[PDB]
Amino acid sequence: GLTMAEYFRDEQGQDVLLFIDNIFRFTQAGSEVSALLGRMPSAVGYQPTLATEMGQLQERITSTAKGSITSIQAIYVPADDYTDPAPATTFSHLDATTNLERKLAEMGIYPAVDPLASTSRALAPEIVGEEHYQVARKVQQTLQRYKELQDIIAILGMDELSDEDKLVVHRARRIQFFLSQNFHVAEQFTGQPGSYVPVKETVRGFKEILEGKYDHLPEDAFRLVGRIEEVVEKAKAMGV
Amino acid sequence: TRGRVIQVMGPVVDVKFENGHLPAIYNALKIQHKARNENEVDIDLTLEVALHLGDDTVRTIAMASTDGLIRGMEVIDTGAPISVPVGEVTLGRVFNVLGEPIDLEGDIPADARRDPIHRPAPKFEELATEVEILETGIKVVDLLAPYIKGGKIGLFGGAGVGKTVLIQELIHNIAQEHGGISVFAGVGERTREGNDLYHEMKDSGVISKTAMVFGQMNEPPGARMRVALTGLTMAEYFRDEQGQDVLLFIDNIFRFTQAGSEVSALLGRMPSAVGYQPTLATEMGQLQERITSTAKGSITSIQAIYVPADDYTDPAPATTFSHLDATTNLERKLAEMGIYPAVDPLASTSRALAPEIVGEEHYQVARKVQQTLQRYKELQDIIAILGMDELSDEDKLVVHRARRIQFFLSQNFHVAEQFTGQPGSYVPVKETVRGFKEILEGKYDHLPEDAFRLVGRIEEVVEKAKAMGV
Amino acid sequence: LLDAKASEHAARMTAMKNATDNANELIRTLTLSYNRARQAAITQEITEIVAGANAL
Amino acid sequence: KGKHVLVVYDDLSKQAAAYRELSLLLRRPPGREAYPGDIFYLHSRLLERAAKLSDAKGGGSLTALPFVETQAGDISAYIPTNVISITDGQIFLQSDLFFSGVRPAINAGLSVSRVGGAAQIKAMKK
Amino acid sequence: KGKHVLVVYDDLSKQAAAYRELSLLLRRPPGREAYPGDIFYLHSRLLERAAKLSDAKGGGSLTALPFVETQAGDISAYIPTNVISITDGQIFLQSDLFFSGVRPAINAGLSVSRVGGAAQIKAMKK
Repeated sequence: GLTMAEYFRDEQGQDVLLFIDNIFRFTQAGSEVSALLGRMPSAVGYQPTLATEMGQLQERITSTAKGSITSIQAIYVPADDYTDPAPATTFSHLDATTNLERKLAEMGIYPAVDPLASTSRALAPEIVGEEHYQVARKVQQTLQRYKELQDIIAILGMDELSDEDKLVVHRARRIQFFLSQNFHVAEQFTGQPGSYVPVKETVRGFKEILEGKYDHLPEDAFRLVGRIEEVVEKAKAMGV
Repeated sequence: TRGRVIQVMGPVVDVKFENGHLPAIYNALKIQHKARNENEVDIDLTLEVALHLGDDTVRTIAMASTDGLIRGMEVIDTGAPISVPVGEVTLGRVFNVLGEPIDLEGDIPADARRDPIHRPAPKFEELATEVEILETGIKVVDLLAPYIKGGKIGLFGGAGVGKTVLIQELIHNIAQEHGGISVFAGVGERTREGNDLYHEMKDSGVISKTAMVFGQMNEPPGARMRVALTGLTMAEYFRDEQGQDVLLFIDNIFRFTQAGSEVSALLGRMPSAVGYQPTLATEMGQLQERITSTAKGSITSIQAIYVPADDYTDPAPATTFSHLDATTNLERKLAEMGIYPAVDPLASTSRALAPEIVGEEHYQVARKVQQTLQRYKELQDIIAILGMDELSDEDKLVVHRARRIQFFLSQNFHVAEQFTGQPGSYVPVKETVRGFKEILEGKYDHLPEDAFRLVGRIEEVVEKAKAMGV
Repeated sequence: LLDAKASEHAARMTAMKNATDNANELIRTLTLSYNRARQAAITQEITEIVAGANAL
Repeated sequence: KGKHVLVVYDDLSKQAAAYRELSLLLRRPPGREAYPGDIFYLHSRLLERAAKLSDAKGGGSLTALPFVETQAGDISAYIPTNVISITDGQIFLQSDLFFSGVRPAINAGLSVSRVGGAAQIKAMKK
Repeated sequence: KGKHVLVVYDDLSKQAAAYRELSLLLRRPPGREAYPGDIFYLHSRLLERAAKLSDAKGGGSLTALPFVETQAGDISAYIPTNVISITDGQIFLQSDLFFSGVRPAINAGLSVSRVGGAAQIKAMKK
């Protein structure tokens, strides 16, 4: 696939967009084959040459002066272990990463992306914007502070918290529920058409939520709603 | 009767000799070569025999770098193990593993007597039949963790607490009171720390009573192995001939086992549970069993132990802990408060703190001091949060006396005179016991708190208070 | 006032009992992962030892 | 020659992994976690070359700042434990402090400088 | 000969370690924690020779008090488990109680004696 893709951007300078279904099976097949070649096993039974074999393939997908290539890859995590050598050694080749969590998936939140683990190189004040940067930093700070109180909440309940902590939890729940979205593909299983949300619209919605404008609405109205304006109509349909 | 080089596999070299002339185990070998042309490098190495193979082949361990070796070179057999000069010449000098001087003060004449590195342990009949206590002159050690004559002491602590100062004052006190000799050996430690310690000793003037051997981290494991044995064979001469009392300092014993674990992999031995060598216990015992007290003299050792990742179930700490008799712990919290030598009164324990050895009065005084300190420690959070108020009339007296005891636990050293002008003092066990008993009784409840800082004897507190205008 | 004091005491007792129940619930969920890690350590170490021994 | 040099190493774990791969390909017996037995020697040889010369040697100096990457904040791993016991101090960075608005997320409670005090001016010391 | 004998073993873990060292040096296949496959047999063969003879044999008796040393207070290790699976009971000593000052520091919550009750006088039993 890579040698098919390279020709276009090498001989015509045209933009190429590439997909890879699952890159972990390549290393898995390499580990399966290396056993019979006479090499000694590695720490977790992998091949001794795991790093260089992956590096040779990864270093071949780059954008040059003749043309640009954009690629999206899916990586499998065995037994939900993020410290496995194969997932661990591929983190140094990417620019933006998104992580999915079974704990978030079980709660009914889709697409269940971890908001704290995901990172990107483009999140800079001079690239995205001051307002976007401030909103993202504030959201991350509130999410972290909410996360820090789980041990006390699980045992002593919400009664012992102060006034600030109650408001922090109140807004964190709304933010977490609002982070969900409905897709076009899932229409064939639920009948909901789906939505497309612009960056300015979502930034304005998150800023309004952080400002405390919608503290009187129930939290169930923020699930799979799309734009901010639909939250009000969902709430009034529910009866608030 | 000369050998040839066959295999070079890093720190391991294989040599083949003529039939019927194989060297004995632990013998030393020399390699000397000069470049025949422009494609060769001069070589000077030392080897020791480790194993005997089948077809007249001997496997050795290198004492330095093996770069530049060529198959087919010539090897010379010395016929004896490594020998190290001993006597009064070694005083105030620095030596390497092989015994060659490092400093620029000259060379030792070749007619001086030398002794082999390896030696069997003393027999059962030559040991003492009773336990004796070595007096040091430090109040905390003499009261809460006594040192026995011939035992092993483990020391715990990081940097910036005063370990070098404590070592210097111990050496000074021992040399002044018992007329002993101190030997220092550094195994696999930082060269900067070694140089700083050497310069501090030069400044203090204690170097005239000490001999130093340095094998550091940059040395190969073969060189790192033999430093402790070289120090021990240097120290044993004074006990065997002069019948004195000798101090032996070992910088780190963990590296001694780590080097052996590194070496044993290339010799063809099967791995152990945690990858160590199978002969760890025997190797540790053959070294530790040579530090004993006999009818002629005595040797006692202070060893610093480093525990990796604070895991006490590791095989090397587990094996090393079986030989200790007492422990001393240094506290950064006590160091910051201004109390020296900042020895933890509660963490440090000793085997000799028994009524059958130290005496009923000493045992009772130590037990009472420990009890009151432990009781005082529990009120820290309550005091810090709710203030000194709301406390009962008993806890207030407890914290009143605990401060006095803690401040009286400090002392001033001889080696600290050069920075403060205070001569220092040497406090006997009877005097410190009587002073602590009087303090516990409470004859000095009206004295100011600051009068108990860096005084020494109990009677100096009254003079300091009078000088303060009380 | 007396009635209020009695109600306060009862509420405090109930809250403390609930807290004890929650902690007792959490303990066993911790112990399960304890056992799993205990098995994993041994299954790693024995394989490492055997692989090291087989090299010679 | 009497100059002053600063050296920065980007990663030592990758070098250790490459050395392990080479040793395994050369058919040498493995240790724990398939690592060779002389990784401590390999690191100490490199890290022992930084020093300050005396006046008789010209007075030159050299300093190094090696980097080590941990997995899931595990500080008790084999390579980190081996490296820590060689240098003169550590600096810790925590994502918990990073996400709370504190950047750089230097943990002042765990950071240790074993040479500090003598490496500061009087104004900062006071 | 019809007499009563008491035998005390100071340590069995050191003997087990020595046997492991010998077996490893003799190139025998290792097992868990590099121990050979017959350590349980080695211990049982020694510990099964203590008994109370009958009237026909002479009526002699022999008793043993083996010792085992643990690290950091764990009792889940291979040798302690093997010895516990053979003996008829154990006596626990508490490091914290010894540090407090109690001699002996016997823990009564874990000690047990299977033969107990039938080996006491009537007064003590009552």
